[PDB]
Amino acid sequence: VCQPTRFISRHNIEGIFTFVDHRCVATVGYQPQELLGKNIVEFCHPEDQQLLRDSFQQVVKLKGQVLSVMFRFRSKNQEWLWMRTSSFTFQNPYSDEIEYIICTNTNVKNSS
Amino acid sequence: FKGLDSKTFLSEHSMDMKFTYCDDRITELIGYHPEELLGRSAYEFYHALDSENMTKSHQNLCTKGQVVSGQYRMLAKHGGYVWLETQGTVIYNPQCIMCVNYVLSEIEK
Ligand SMILES: O=[N+]([O-])c1cc(C(F)(F)F)ccc1NN1CCOCC1
Repeated sequence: VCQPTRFISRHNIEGIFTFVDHRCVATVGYQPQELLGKNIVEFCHPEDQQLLRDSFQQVVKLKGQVLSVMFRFRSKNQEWLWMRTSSFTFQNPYSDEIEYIICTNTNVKNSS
Repeated sequence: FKGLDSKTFLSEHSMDMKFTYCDDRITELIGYHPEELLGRSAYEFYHALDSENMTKSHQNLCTKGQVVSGQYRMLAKHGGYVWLETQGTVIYNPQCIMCVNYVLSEIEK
């Protein structure tokens, strides 16, 4: 089977990339360093940015369940690629440290 | 003494439980290089006394979509075992399993 192209990222609750898996180079064409420290919304099509902000806001309310969102991500070649980001929060209950958001980001088709 | 993040590593698995990705943090904790884990099933690494319970947890994960593992022992690269606990999540397109792994002990030989 043809394997999906995807990469993992960690974000703070605001959406800033705090960790980026190197599989991002093949998925969207950027080096991890080009994403780290930026908000995911900075790579998102203007029509999708608010949905993406809403999603990050809601995943924290959903009790560690998975949220997904589909949006247009600007690749390194300045082309809009459809991405499906599936996100969930992680909080270590030995602590009261703030949860962060774990994402898996896959290039998908906007079609049936 | 270590902080929380230094004892946490994320792994990704295909639905056959084989590693498809692992955080480099695992090297400092357990000894493995991520590249050497790829294509090996999670089951290769569980202590014998935890194997039946882990099978049940994997079954619960696949049935329900998420699971918390309880405490189990993972085989360390240079012998011995480390206690850890895992939160597992299936990502459905099922595409893969994400595991957040937290180390609970030093390596015990
Ligand atoms: O792979 N997986 O599907 C794993 C599932 C799991 C569960 F089901 F949550 F208990 C616990 C551990 C799992 N994998 N390990 C294997 C050893 O390194 C840590 C991750």
